[PDB]
Amino acid sequence: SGYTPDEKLRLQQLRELRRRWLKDQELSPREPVLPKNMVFKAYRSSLFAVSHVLIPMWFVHYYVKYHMATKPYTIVSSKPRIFPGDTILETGEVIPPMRDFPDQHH
Amino acid sequence: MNIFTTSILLIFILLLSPILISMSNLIKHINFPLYTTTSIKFSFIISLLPLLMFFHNNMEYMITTWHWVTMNSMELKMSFKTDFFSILFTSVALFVTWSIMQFSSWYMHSD
Amino acid sequence: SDAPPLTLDGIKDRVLYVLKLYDKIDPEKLSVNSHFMKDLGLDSLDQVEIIMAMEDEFGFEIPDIDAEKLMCPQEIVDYIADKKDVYE
Amino acid sequence: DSWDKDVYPEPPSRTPAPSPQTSLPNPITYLTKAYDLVVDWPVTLVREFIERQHAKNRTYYYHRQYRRVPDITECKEGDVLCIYEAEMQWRRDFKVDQEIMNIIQERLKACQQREGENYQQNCAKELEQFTKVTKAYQDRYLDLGAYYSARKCLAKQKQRMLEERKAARQ
Amino acid sequence: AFCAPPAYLTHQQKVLRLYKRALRHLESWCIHRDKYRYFACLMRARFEEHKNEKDMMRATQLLREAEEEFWQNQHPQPYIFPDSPGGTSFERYECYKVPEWCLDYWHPSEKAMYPDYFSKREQWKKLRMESWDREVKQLQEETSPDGIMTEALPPARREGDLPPLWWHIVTRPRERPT
Amino acid sequence: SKYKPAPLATLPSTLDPAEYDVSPETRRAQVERLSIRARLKREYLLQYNDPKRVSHIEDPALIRWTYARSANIYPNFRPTPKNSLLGAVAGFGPLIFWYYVFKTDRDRKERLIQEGKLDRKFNISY
Amino acid sequence: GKRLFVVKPSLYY
Amino acid sequence: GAHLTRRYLWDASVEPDPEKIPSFPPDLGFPERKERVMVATQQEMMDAQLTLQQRDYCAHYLIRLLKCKRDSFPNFLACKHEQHDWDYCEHLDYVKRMKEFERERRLLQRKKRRALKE
Amino acid sequence: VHIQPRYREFPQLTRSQVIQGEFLSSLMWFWILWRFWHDSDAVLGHFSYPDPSQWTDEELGIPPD
Amino acid sequence: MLCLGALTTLFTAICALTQNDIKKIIAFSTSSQLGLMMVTLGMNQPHLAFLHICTHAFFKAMLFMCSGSIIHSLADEQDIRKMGNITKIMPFTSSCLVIGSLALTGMPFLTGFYSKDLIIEAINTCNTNAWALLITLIATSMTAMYSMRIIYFVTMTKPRFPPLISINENDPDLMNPIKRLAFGSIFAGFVISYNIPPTSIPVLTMPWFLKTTALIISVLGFLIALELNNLTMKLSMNKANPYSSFSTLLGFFPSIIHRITPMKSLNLSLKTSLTL
Amino acid sequence: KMELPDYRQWKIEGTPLETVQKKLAARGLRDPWARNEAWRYMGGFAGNITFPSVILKGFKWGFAAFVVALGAEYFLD
Amino acid sequence: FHMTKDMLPGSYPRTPEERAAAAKKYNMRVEDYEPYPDDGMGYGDYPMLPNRSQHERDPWYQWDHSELRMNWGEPIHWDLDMYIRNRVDTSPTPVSWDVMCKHLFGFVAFMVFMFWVGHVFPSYQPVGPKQYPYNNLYLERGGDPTKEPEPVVHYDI
Repeated sequence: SGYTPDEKLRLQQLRELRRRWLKDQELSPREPVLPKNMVFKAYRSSLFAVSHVLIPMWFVHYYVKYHMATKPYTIVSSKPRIFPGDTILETGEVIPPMRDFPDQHH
Repeated sequence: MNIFTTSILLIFILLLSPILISMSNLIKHINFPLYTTTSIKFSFIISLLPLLMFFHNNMEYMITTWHWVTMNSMELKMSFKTDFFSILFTSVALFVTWSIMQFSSWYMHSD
Repeated sequence: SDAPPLTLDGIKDRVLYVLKLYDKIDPEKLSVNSHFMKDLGLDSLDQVEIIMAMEDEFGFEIPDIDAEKLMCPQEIVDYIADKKDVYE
Repeated sequence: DSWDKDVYPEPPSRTPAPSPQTSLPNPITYLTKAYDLVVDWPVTLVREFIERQHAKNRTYYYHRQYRRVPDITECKEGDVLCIYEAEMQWRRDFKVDQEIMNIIQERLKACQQREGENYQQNCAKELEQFTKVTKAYQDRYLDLGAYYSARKCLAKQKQRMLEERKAARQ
Repeated sequence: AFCAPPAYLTHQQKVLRLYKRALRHLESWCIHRDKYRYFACLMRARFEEHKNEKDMMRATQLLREAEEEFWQNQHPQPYIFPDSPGGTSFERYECYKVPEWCLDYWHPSEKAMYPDYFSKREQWKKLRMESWDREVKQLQEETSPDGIMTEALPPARREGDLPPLWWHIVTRPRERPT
Repeated sequence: SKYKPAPLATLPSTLDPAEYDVSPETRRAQVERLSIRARLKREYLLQYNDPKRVSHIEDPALIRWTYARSANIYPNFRPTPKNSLLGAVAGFGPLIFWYYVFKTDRDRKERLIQEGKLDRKFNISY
Repeated sequence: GKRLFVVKPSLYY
Repeated sequence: GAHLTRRYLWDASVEPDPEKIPSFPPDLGFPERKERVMVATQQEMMDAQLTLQQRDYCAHYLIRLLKCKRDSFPNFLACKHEQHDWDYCEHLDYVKRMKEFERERRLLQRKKRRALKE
Repeated sequence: VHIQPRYREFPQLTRSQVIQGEFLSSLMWFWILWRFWHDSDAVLGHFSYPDPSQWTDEELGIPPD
Repeated sequence: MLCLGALTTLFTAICALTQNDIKKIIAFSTSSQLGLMMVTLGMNQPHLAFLHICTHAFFKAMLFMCSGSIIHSLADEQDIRKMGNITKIMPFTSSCLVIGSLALTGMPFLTGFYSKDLIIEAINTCNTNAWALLITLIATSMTAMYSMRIIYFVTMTKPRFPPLISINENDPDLMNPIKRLAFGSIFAGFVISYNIPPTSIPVLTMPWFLKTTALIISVLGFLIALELNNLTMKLSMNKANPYSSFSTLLGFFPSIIHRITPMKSLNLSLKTSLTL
Repeated sequence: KMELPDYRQWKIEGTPLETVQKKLAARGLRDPWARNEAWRYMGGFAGNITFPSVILKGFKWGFAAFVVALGAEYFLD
Repeated sequence: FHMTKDMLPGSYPRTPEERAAAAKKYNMRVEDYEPYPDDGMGYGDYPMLPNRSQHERDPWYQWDHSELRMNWGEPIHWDLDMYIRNRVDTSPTPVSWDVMCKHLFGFVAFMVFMFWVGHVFPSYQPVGPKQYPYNNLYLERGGDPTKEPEPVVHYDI
C-alpha cells in the first residue's frame, strides 16, 4: 500500500526543510574570503629542467665522484665484452681473430 | 662510470623530490599532479640513458651508495645491483607510471 | 565537466517520459498526480515494473519498502529528488 | 683515493677501442660530452675550490696503536687486573678480526661482480681465501656464545688441541 | 531507506519482492534487452496465472515453491547498481561525508573565511533550539500510553512547527559532498 | 536441487520453513519485538537530536558486552571435568609437542656436530 | 558555477 | 609427438628415453667417427663473456653476432645476417641431436632384432 | 572540450577522437602488415623441420644385418 | 614452479571466463599471465619471464586505463552487462582496447609476439610435465576466449547503459597517456626484443603444429567465444551448470577459505586463548 | 535546460523487439515496455556491429600505408 | 555513566524471575532470551543470540551503528568482533556449502592427480642431450685446473 497521511505529511515537511538546508549550503559570490609565461618549451620546461634536474644532477655527480669513487669497491662493473679483432685501449694489444669458419652454407 | 651512477641516483632523487615538496608546505601554490607527472617523465628520460648504455656495451653494475651498519661480520650497506632486469624494468615502470600519473590527474578529479 | 546535475523539471520530464512509453498508460490521461490504481487502473505488478523502469533510467535502485510506498509520479519525483539532493 | 690496491686488489681494466660500423651518430657519446661540459666541469671546479680551502686549513690525525699486554695464558686466575687487560686486548682483536672478515667478503663480492659470467672460474683464489679465513674464524671464534671472552676462546682452543692430539695418537 | 520496516512482511509484499528479485536475476541471465523483455513477459504471465488464488494456503505453498525455484535458478553474480549495497560505488563517499558539527570546532579564522554561511548556520541553530522543546512536547503527547509502537514518526501538526527529530534527517551529509 | 544451510552458509530467511507456517503467537512476538525496537529507537533518537547534548551517547549494550567479555568470566566460571581437560590440553599439549620437536631437532644437530657429520660451510655469525 | 560548501573538520590545529 | 604415444602406448623397449643417450658405444656401426670440432676456444669465449649455457658449438657465430651488435649499436636492425647464421648453426646442432636420438632408437630396434634372432 | 549530453540519441562525436582512434588502428595494422611482409617467421619458421624417417641407416651409422 | 604456474593460469582463466566486472576480468587475466610467467620460470627461461613482465606491463596498463575511461564515461558503472556499442560511441577507447586485447592474445608482431609466443614454443619443445603443457595451452585459448568476451560485451552489440549520454573522452589528459601506452603496446616488444643481448638459446627446429600452436589456439579461442556469445544472443534460457557456477564463484576458494579459516582462527583465539 | 526528444519517435517496427513482440503474440502475450527499450535499436545505434568490423577497423588505411611504404622501398631500392 | 550491578551482566539464571530480570536487563522478550548452557565457561546470563554475521542484516535500514549494522540498545552478540562485516561471513550462498567443499576438493585432487600423471608420463622432443664442448665445460663450470678430468668426447653425426 501507499503512504499513510502521517508519513506523507512528515516526508513533505522534511523534504521542504531539506530543500531549504541545501539551498543554504550554497556559497555567496565573495566566498571564500581569501586573506612571464612565454611558451611551454622555452620557459616552463626550462626552469624546471634547470632547477629540479640540473642542480640535483650536480649534487649527485659530486657525491658519486668525490665520495663514492674514492671508496674501494663502491662502483664495481663487469668486464667489457672483448671480441676477436678488437684493440685494447688500456693495454694496446690486438687479440688474434678466430679460425677459418669451414661452414659457409647459410 | 660516473654518468651511469649519476643517472640511477638522479632517478631516485627525482622520485624523492615530490615527497619533499608535499611535506614542505608549498602544495597550495603549485600544481602538484602536473609537477609530479613532469618529475616522472624526466625520471623516465634519465632512466632511458642507462638503457641505451646497457644496450650498447652490456655493462653490469653494482653501486654501494651508503654504508648503513656493521654487525661483526655482516656489513649492511645500501647497495643497488643495476642489472639488465633492473634497468629495463625501471624504464618500463617509469613509462607506465608516467601514463598512470597523467591518467590519475584526469580520473581522480573532483577528489 | 562530466556528470551534469539533476533538476526537478528534468526528473519530472524523465519520469513522465517513461510513463508515456509505458503501453498500459495512455499519455492523454497521464498527469503528475495520477494515482496508479485510482485513476490509472494499474496493479501491484505494474507498479513494481514502473519502479524497476525508474531504477533502470536513473542508474540506482530504490529499496523495496520505499518502492512499494511510491504510488504516483509526483511521489517518484520527490523520492528521486530527496535521494539525489536536488534542491532546485 | 684513500684506499690501496694491496688490500683492495683490482685487475687492470681492458676496454676495447670503439669500431663503429654504422654511420649513425652515437647518442651516448653526444650525451657524455654534453654531460661532461655541463655537470663535470662545475663540480670539479667547486671541488678544487674545496680542496684548496682544505690545503689552506690542513690538519692531521693519527691511527692509534696499542702495545701487546701479556696474554691471558700467563694471567693467574682470580687476578682481575691482568685478566681485565687480556680481556680488553682479546675484544680488540675480535673486532679487528670482524673487520678482516668484512674486508675478505667485500673482496669476494667485488670479484664476483667484476667477473660476472666467469665467476665460477676466475674467482677461485678469492673463494679459496674466503674459505680459509672462514675456517680459521670458525676454529677461533665459533660457538663461544653471547658472553664470549678470552677465557672461553682459550678453553675452546684447548679442547680442540686436545682432540687433535688424541687423533694424532693413532 | 526512507521508511522503517514493519513488524512482518505481508504475503503480498513477499510476492512483490520475489517478483522484483526474479526479474532482476532474469535480466542478469538474459543481458540482451530483447531477450530480457521476452522472458520477463513470460515471468509476468506466470505470476498472472497464479494471481487469482483464493485458498491462500495453496498461495503460500506456491510462494514457497517459487522461492525454492528462484534459489535454484538465481544468478551467482546478479547485477547490482553501483550505489546499491554490494555494488562497486557503495559507501564510497563515506570518507567525505563529514558531519555538520565540526563547524562548531572550527577556528574563528576558518569561520571568517565563510561569514554568510556561518550566519545562516546560526539561524538554523536557533530554529533547532526552539523546535527541540516544541517537538519533545509533541512526541510526549503523541506517544500511546500502552500498546503497539512502531518506528514511524508524527509530522508537525500546527502552524509554525517542525516535525520531531528532524535534525539528523534534514542536516544529513550530501550523497556527493565533493 | 536443494540448498543445504551451514553454520558458515546459513539458511535464507525466505527459504526457511518457519516463515510459511506462521502462527498468531509468532505474529504477536514479532509485533512485540518491533515495539521494543521502536522504544529503543525513539530513546536513541531523542538523545541524538537533543541540541543541549555536549557529549557522546553512552551505549549500555556495549558496556554490558565489554563487561561480559572481560570482568564477568571468572565470576561465572565453574570448574567442570570437560573444561579442566580442555584447559590442560590447551595449556600443556602444544608445549609438550614443541618440546619434543625442538629436543629431537637439537639432539640430532648436536649428535651430527659431535660426530662431525654436519658441515658448517660459511656459518661464522650464528 | 553553483558551488556548494564542503564540510571539513578543523584542519587549523 | 608420435614418439611419445609410441613410447607410452606401443612399447618402451624400442622407444628410448631422453636421459641415457647414447646407450651404445659411439664406434658401434661407425668404422671411423671423427670428434666434433670446436671453433671458438675458451679464452675467446671468456673474453666475449658468454653465459655457460650458450658456450656450445655455435659460440663463434654468437661472438660474431654480439660483435656486430656492439659495433652497430645504433640501427640495431643491422645484424640480421649474423642472427640468421647463429640460428642456422643452432638448427644444425638440433638436427644433430635428432640424428643421435634416432640413431640410438634404431640401435634399440636392432638390439631387439638380435634378441629375437637368438 | 565540454559537449552537450544526449538523452536517448547517438552522441555527437568530435573529429579529434575518431581521427586519433582510426589513426592508432591503422598504425597497428600497418605495423602488422609491414612486419609480416618483411620477416614472416611467425608461420613455419624458416628452417624446414626434417622428417627423421627419411634419414638413412648408413648416415645414422647402425650396423647392417 | 612449473606445476604451480600451470595450475594457477588454468584456474584464473577459468575464473575469468564468466566474470562480469571488467576490472575483475582483466585482474584474473593478470593472474593468468603471472601463472604463465611462473611456467616460464619453471622452465629454465628466466629472461623470457622478464620479457613477458615488460610486455604484459604495457598491455595491462593500457587495458586498465581504457577500462577506467569506460567506467568514468558510464558514471562509475563497472560490469559488462550494462555496456555496449562502445565501438561507435567511444571510438578512441574502443580502438585502444582492441589493440590491447589483440596484443594480449598474441597477434603477430605486436608486443605480445616477442614474449608469449617464445614461451609457447619453449613449453612445446622442452621436456616438461605433460598436463602442465596441456593446461597451459588451454589457458592460452581461454585467454583468447575472455578477451573476446570483453570485446563482444563491451565494444559490440547494442547499448545497455542508462540513457543519459555523458560520454566525454576528449580530454588530452585522457587521450595522451593512452596514446603513449598504445605506441608501447605496438612497438615496445619489437624494440626491446631486438635490443636484448642474446641469452637462453631458443629452439627453432620444430614441426608446423608446434610452431603455430599459439596462433592456432588463439584463433580457435576467438571463434569458440564468438560462437558462444552468439548463442547467448540467441533467445533461449538454458539451465545453469556446475561448471559455470564454479567459474563464476571463483572456484569456491574465496567463499570456502575466507569463511572457514578466519572463523576457526578467531574462534580458537577467543574461545581458547583469552578466555580459557 | 536539456530538451528531450519526442517520445512518439520510439516506434517498434524493424526491430528485434518487433521479433520478440511477434513471439509473444504467438503465445497470446503483450509486452508493454518495448517502446521504452526501443531507443537502443534506433538512430545511430541502429546497426549490426560485427567482430570483423571491429578487428578490421582502420585496416583500409593501414593497408594503404603499407602499400605506400612498399612503393617507397622499391623506389629507394 | 550511571551503570550499576543490576544492569551489568550477572550469573547464570536459575529461577523464572531471574530469567525475566535478565531479559528485561538485555531488552529482550522472555521467550526470546535464552542464555548459554551452564557449562561453567564464564558466559553467565549473557544471551545466546543467533550465529548470524552482520552481513545478513538489512543494508537499506539506517542502523544506529551503521558500520556494525546494529541498533542502539539491542543486545550485542558474544562474537560481534568475529561477525563484523570486515570479518567472518555467514551469509547464504547460491550453492550449498557441502557441494562447494566437494567441488573444491575434487578440483584440487584432480589437478594433483593429473600433475602426477603428467610427471610419470613427461612430454619431450625426439632429440638427444644438449652437446657442450671442453669436457662439458669443466674449467668454466669450476673444475680443478690442477686435476685432469675424465675426458668427455662428442662425435659428429
